[PDB]
Amino acid sequence: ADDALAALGAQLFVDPALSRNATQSCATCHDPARAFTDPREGKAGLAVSVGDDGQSHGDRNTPTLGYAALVPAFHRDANGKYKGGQFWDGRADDLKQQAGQPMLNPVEMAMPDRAAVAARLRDDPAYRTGFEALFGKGVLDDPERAFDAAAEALAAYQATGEFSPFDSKYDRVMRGEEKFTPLEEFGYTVFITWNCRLCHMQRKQGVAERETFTNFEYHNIGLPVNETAREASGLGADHVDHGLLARPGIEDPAQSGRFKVPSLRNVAVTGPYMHNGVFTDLRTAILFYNKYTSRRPEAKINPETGAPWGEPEVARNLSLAELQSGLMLDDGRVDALVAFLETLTDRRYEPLLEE
Amino acid sequence: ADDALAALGAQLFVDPALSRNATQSCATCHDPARAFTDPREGKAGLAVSVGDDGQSHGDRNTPTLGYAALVPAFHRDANGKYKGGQFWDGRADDLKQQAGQPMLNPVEMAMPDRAAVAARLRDDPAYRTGFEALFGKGVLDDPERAFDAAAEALAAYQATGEFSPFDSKYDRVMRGEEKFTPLEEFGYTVFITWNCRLCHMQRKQGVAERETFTNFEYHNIGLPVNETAREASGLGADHVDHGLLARPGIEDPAQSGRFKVPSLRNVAVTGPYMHNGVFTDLRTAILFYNKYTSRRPEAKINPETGAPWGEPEVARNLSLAELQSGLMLDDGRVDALVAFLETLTDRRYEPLLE
Amino acid sequence: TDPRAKWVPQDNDIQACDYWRHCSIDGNICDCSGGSLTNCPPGTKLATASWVASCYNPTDGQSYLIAYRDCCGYNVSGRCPCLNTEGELPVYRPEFANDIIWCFGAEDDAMTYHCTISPIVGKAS
Amino acid sequence: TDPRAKWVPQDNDIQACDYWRHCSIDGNICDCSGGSLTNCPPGTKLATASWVASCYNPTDGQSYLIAYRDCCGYNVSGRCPCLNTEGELPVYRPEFANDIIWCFGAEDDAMTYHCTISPIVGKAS
Amino acid sequence: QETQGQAAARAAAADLAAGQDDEPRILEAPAPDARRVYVNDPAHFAAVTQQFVIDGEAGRVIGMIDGGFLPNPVVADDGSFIAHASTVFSRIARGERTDYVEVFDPVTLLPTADIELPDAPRFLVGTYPWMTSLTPDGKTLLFYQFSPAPAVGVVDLEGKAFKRMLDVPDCYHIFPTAPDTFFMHCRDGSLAKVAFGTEGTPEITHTEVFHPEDEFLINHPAYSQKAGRLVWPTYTGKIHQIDLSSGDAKFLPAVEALTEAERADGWRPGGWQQVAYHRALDRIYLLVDQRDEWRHKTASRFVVVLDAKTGERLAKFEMGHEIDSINVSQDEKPLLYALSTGDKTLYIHDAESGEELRSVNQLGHGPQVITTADMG
Amino acid sequence: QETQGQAAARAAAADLAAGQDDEPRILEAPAPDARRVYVNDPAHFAAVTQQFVIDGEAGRVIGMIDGGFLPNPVVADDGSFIAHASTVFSRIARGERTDYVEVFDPVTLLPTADIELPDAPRFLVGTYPWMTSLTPDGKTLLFYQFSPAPAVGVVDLEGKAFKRMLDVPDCYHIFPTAPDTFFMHCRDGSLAKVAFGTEGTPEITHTEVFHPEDEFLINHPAYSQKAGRLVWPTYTGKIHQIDLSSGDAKFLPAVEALTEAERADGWRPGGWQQVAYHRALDRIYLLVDQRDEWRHKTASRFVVVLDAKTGERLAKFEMGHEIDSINVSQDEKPLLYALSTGDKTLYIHDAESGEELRSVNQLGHGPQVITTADMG
Ligand code: HEC
Ligand code: HEC
Ligand code: HEC
Ligand code: HEC
Ligand SMILES: [Ca+2]
Ligand SMILES: [Ca+2]
Repeated sequence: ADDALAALGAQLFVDPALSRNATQSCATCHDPARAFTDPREGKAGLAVSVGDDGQSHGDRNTPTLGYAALVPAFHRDANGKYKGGQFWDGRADDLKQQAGQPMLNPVEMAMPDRAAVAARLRDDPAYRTGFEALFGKGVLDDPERAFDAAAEALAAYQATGEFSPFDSKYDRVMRGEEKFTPLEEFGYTVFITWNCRLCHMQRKQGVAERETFTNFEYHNIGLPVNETAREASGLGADHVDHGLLARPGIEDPAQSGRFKVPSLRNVAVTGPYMHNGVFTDLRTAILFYNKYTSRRPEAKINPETGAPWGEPEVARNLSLAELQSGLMLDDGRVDALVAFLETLTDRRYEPLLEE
Repeated sequence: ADDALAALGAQLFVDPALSRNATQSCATCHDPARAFTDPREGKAGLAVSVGDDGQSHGDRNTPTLGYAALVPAFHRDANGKYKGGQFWDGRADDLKQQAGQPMLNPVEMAMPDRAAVAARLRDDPAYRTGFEALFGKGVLDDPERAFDAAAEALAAYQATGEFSPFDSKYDRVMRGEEKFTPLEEFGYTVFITWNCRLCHMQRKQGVAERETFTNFEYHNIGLPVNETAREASGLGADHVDHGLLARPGIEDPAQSGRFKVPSLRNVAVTGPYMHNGVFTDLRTAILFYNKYTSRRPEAKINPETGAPWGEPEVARNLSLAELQSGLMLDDGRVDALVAFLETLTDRRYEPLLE
Repeated sequence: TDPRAKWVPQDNDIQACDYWRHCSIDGNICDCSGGSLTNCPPGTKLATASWVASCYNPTDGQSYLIAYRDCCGYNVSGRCPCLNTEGELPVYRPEFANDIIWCFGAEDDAMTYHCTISPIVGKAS
Repeated sequence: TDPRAKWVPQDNDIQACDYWRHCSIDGNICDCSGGSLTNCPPGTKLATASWVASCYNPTDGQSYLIAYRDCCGYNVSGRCPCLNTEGELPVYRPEFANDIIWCFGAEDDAMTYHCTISPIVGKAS
Repeated sequence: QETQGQAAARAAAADLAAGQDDEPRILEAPAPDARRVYVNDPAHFAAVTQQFVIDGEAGRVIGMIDGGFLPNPVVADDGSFIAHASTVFSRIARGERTDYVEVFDPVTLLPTADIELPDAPRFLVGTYPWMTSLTPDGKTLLFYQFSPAPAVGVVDLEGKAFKRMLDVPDCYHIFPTAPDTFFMHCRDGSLAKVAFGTEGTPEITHTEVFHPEDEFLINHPAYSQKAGRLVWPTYTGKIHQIDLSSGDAKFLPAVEALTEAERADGWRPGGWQQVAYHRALDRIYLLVDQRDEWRHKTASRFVVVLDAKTGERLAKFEMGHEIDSINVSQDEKPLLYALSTGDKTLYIHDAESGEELRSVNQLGHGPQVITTADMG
Repeated sequence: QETQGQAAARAAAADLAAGQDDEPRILEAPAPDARRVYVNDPAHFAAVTQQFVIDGEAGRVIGMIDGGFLPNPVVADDGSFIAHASTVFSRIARGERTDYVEVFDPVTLLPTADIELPDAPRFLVGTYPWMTSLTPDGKTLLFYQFSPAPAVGVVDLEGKAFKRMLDVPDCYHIFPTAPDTFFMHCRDGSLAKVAFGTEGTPEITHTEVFHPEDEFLINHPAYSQKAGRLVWPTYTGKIHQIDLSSGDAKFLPAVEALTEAERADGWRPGGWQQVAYHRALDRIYLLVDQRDEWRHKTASRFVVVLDAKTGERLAKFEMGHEIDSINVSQDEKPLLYALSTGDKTLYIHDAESGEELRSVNQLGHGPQVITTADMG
């Protein structure tokens, strides 16, 4: 039943009949061969994903679903920090509230409404049996019950060990099954003594039971617009992605430009990077942080373009207290951090590490 | 014979035959009744003295001869400070070299030359006796020997116990013979802890055997011209008194405007004060020093005139390290200093103190 | 008390130089100047940089990674001074070096050393 | 050593707090930081202001006035600290008061206290 | 019996064991209360100094403030702020001098005002609490200047600006009685009342002389601004009391802290802050010991306690350490604070029984001054 | 056996009896000589600090210099000047930071230059002598910067001006070998030779690697600029020697300061300045004691002396005190200087027999660094 509910979600997850033209399932954009991210090239490379219509592009990079089940439901903690939720801007409270949304989004799976999704489920005798066994007779005849039940199954499926196996080299080393190389070890030492630990660790102090290398908070790190992605999405040259402020119900202008800190698990295989896919290489994501600390001219320049990093899309609410650390990562420590982050790769994706 | 020599100088000191018109002796300007200073009022009050001609006035105040015998001969010490000698500008080496100068000075005793002095000496049977007994037969026939012998006698007389008796209240208190009053003891404590002791004590540290409240050095304390005295002197409004720099042989520009630190013995009875007699009252002399330290508007004002003190006659080489002490004397400390300085009066001048 | 003796951690008093988390502290314990084990005293500025050591906890037999942080912007407190150097390496391995004033990232660019806090950031490896 | 006991002067060691000329010193003896009994150390500035005390000299049975002067423009030396108060009066009698920093008249308007010298400036009375 | 550092180890192990997270951060001090006490360390004339803020009840340092060369601390009686007048130089102890007043928030300890004082006007001296003084509204800070002459500087804390220097007579210390009036003690043995407007020469009235020239008043009298009571011991322990509550000085009957018998036995007050006054109890505490007459700045080992109204002795406590300074909290069941410069330690006693309750050590290099707020 | 305070009382008393006058004045220190020694007091990270100038032959303080926060001292080998790089703040330990270099006359101790270092570029670290270093001609001061990244600042002492920062690899410490060249030690276990000019990228050449990643080289190596000899102990008392006198690095055979048996029984070096080197005798002095391996900054009570050419032990001295730092005078019959941070005392020993000859106490709060000039 915990089993059967996740099993039902496993079927939905790969089923293109949840999309308008039947070309696209969750697994099309969240490809399990690629740590649940999108391998397909569109007008902006791999920065943003193409919808079921074959033309519409989104404006944000498709994130991994790996470890998404460890994220707390959205809330404001006592520090006045928003935390948790789903999507880069936390607009969904939790996995279940999130799951229905790609299904109805016209730039994604594009179903016209809940009734249409119910009518697709009802067409399939296997769904009649599996749905009714879990939710009661007639569930698929009530568009609202059917839709909420599908979202439930899909969220159950993302909560299984398949999505969060904790079998990376890092996990093995933490269990005493193996040891880091001197370079991986130096990268771990840097990660935990430099500013990365201030946002990319679960806890402020103490030890986490199930570390996913994010504190689930929202921060504006001052990223530029990805112009080819923004051109592909069609939102307009004048559009601003306000991050958390776009969540219905947040009105605080201090939240503008803040995005959820992603889990670094599998980061080495889920490029390109950031909410808009703007950096191709993992090294380049790391180097971005030196713009706030280094005095060298090179630190102002994006090594993929030879041009300056760019003006932040949102040039207020930057996490300068954390970003302006006073210390530049030299090349040896960037090397070490790349090595370390590669240890966060799940066992089944280690073969992906070479390419 | 040291006794004999001084007894001859005692005769010369009161003898007006050493002035051209026989109207004045040393004692006329250095009156023994007034601690060897000049009681006579001239065109500038008591600031400057009138010479033998009855009209000419000097440009400097006539100083006391008391304790002048304790001053070392002029020299430059190892720290490069000039010390000692005689006159406010140190231009004479010692008392002997000093004595002949008033005799020949046209604004003082006004004798034409040494020969004229000799002729006056030789006209007195007593001087023929006293001089020849001490210097040999014919001394008075030789103008140069005669004039040098007269200077030697006068310097000897000034070196006797009578010019320097060390019988002031201060002296009695230091011998443990009596005590200061509370006000005098306060004034003494202020004198030795404030800036006055940097210039008006013989030694830098230790105890002096015969203290005369001067270190014998030369300082420019930034005094203004004494207008009526400068007028009376006839030196012209263009004139600058350069102090020690006027000593022949002193060439160093840093000595311009500097004058010899006077002994404070008998100060209470030898007003007016400073090299040009510009301040009549002892309290005013003391208040002058507040001009360098006080921020009160009243410190800028000469209380004798109610006008600003006046620009220094010589605006360079002021002793600012010593004068800018950081501390203003309030009225109570001024009172205490006056009371202390009154205890430096010799026993025979205490009646003058009223 | 024998300063050259092997250091022996305790888990009963954070104001003592043998408290287990102070195994590579160099300076003063912030608890003794109005901070606490892992918080800065009023008026001081919490650095973002740190130094690490692996400190054995005798309460649970585990070694924990202590990422020390300085409270900066005030003259040295002078209370509960301590200098321990378990695993401490020379300055050319700075992430383990404790002579450095690790005040980087402190608000207002505060860089004077007042005291050090001892928060845990992970288990050893 | 009994601090409340009547002070007993000696005339055999200027670096000790019981040396006869230090009877109303407050601070540090200049001889211990490179000056001498009556001279300031190099780099410091000699004040012209002073405090006074009558100090009994056990050698010759006489009482001398010691007019203390501060050496100024440096942090306090920290060597041979001494505080004696023979004849010392409160601040409203400042010529006899020794808590006051007597750096007035020092070159360069130096006003920080380094050490104090002990010159004789007269006999007492 | 469990120490603060032991209870802290146990709280920290329980957090660890239970997985309780907490963000490393800057603490706030607890709210100012009657039992907060401040200890200033002039550090034997060092160019930089420290103040310790202490919770007297727990015996715990709750914060610190840095100062420069011989700073003067003040603490508002209502707990709303603390401040000091201080002095720094461009190269440690040499170069350009800057004197300034800082006001600090009493829980964050952050400066809320930095007010430069023109022309280096502070009196540099061994720390006397009443050489810098707040008016009872807390809106004005008054500091003494000795050079070139006694003067008093007026600093507007509300507008955060130095205003002017007041010229005064040959007088010392500053006891404020109103927003525009303070008293000083004159060399001649009177008090002066100085009444000041935003501008003008001040109006200065003297009382009659109230002590003879050979009776020596100590540098550290106790003044309760809320009682308007000036408690001023002499070198022999004779205690002058002046009532300033009517806005004018009324001289109370003088009291003797020591008996004629003890005096002839060489009992004398001695130390730094030798006297304390408790307003609510109307009670005077005096540090005393057997000592030569010129050992008046040495530590004392006893405190005598007496009724201010009658002068009757209430207790004599053996302190058990070398104590230089004392003060009391102004609440009921007060603490008696006994600071040892030599031990660098604040001993905290029950002022009723004189028993030692706790102590706070490692208070700088030569701590000397204790200040409390009177919040009642 | 007559002390300096005794000799001085005797002389003062003869001047007083003879009526000898002298003017109170500012003394000059005696001329710099081989036996002058400088002790710096970082004062356990205090915001202000002191250096003591000592005549080692008399065991007398002859002067002091004030510094700011963790200053770096240098002494010109020919005795012509001394200097430091230092750091102050507008309000004691908070507000605007100014880093500067001051040069001082070695006999009046007056600053002859005060040179501002732009953008607060000094490395604030417990004091390491070879983090700020003079070129052999005395014309240029080089200082290390850690943040934001390893760099070296060039200061023109003759022109009295900051010149430039040089970017360097991930390396530490600065050993100058020429007016335009110095060496640093790299994280990777090599040295880096840095040749620089007024502008342009400096020329940086690494030597071969000379030690494994798990042999740890102390923060306080000895460097004799006149010998070009870099003597670098590891935590175990193995000593690396590098000959830089050709202008390039030549690796000499490593020697072991402790025998296999001593090492088996727990002997290791330990302290702050654990090693000294005497150029004319070619001898190495190492502070050692029996200790746990991670107590490498505690004091030691023994010094081993060894021949730098052969590694043969010449002596092992029992110092009789807790010694943190050592150095030697560079003359014939040299002194062995032994500084105790805990006693705040410099002990001065005959370097040949190891006998304590005299000592200088009360050297600040936590003195750690001993510097001498090689004038020979
Ligand atoms: C056309 C590609 C596409 C398809 C199909 C798609 N998604 Fe995604 N997914 C995205 C993009 C783009 C985002 C981020 C969008 C944003 O932040 O606004 C995303 C975000 C998510 C997140 C949030 C993860 C995080 O860390 O915040 C979850 C969970 C998710 N999708 C699950 C699903 C499920 C379940 C399905 C099938 C019902 C699905 N998605 C269909 C592209 C897709
Ligand atoms: C102030 C908080 C903060 C700090 C400090 C910080 N990060 Fe991040 N990091 C973020 C946030 C938020 C994002 C997502 C930003 C966005 O896309 O808008 C991010 C994104 C990343 C990514 C891209 C991951 C992905 O899936 O796209 C990598 C890699 C990364 N960080 C590594 C680091 C490293 C390594 C450090 C230390 C040098 C570091 N970060 C410091 C908050 C932080
Ligand atoms: C007309 C008044 C007058 C007469 C007569 C006079 N003097 Fe003076 N005396 C002065 C003045 C004026 C000075 C200071 C002049 C100066 O410094 O330039 C002075 C200065 C001196 C000084 C130096 C005192 C010192 O402290 O520097 C001595 C000694 C002296 N006279 C002795 C004599 C002797 C001896 C005689 C008789 C030969 C004499 N004087 C005649 C007015 C007189
Ligand atoms: C810088 C050295 C110096 C200092 C300090 C100094 N004086 Fe003088 N004093 C002098 C000199 C020089 C003169 C004569 C000045 C002149 O006439 O040109 C003088 C003249 C006097 C006179 C006039 C005496 C006379 O015969 O005309 C008195 C009175 C006096 N000083 C008192 C004091 C007192 C009192 C103090 C302390 C407040 C003091 N002085 C400080 C050097 C000093
Ligand atoms: Ca991605
Ligand atoms: Ca006169």
